[PDB]
Amino acid sequence: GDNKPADDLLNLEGVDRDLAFKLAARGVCTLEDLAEQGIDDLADIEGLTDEKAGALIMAARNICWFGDEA
Amino acid sequence: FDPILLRPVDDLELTVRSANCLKAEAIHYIGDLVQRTEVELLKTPNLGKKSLTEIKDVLASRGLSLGMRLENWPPASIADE
Repeated sequence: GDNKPADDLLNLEGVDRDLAFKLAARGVCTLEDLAEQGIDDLADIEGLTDEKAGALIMAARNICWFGDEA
Repeated sequence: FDPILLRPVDDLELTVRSANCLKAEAIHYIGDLVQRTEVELLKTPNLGKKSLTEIKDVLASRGLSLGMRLENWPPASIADE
C-alpha cells in the first residue's frame, strides 16, 4: 500500500513530507488517524522519537478538538 | 480517604495498559490522578485514544478523576496513621 499521507497530515505544522510518509506507512492517512496513534505506536519508526512522536499526537488531536476554531 | 485513590493505578481492574498511561507520568497511586485534572492529562501524548476510554470507565465510579485538588495527597482521613 502506498500509504500516501492525506493533505491534513501533510499540511500538519512541525511535520515534513519525509515524516508524514513514515507516519502514513503505519496505515495512518489522515491527521486524525495520526492522533489515534500513541507515543508507543510512533516509536515503531526510528525516524520519530518518543518526544517528537508525542508532540505530533497532541498537535494532531489539538487540530481536531480545536478544529472548530480557525 | 477515598480507597480508590489510595489504591495503586495498577490495582485498577482495567488492564495494566490503563495504569501504564497515567503511571507513565510517574504516578503509582490513583490519588495523584485526582491531583491532576483530566485536561492536563489530555494535553499529553503519553495518553492514547484507547487509554481515554478506560479512564471514562473508572471515572464512571466518580471515585477518581473527579477534578479534585490536594495540597499534598494524604487527606485528614489518613492522618498520621
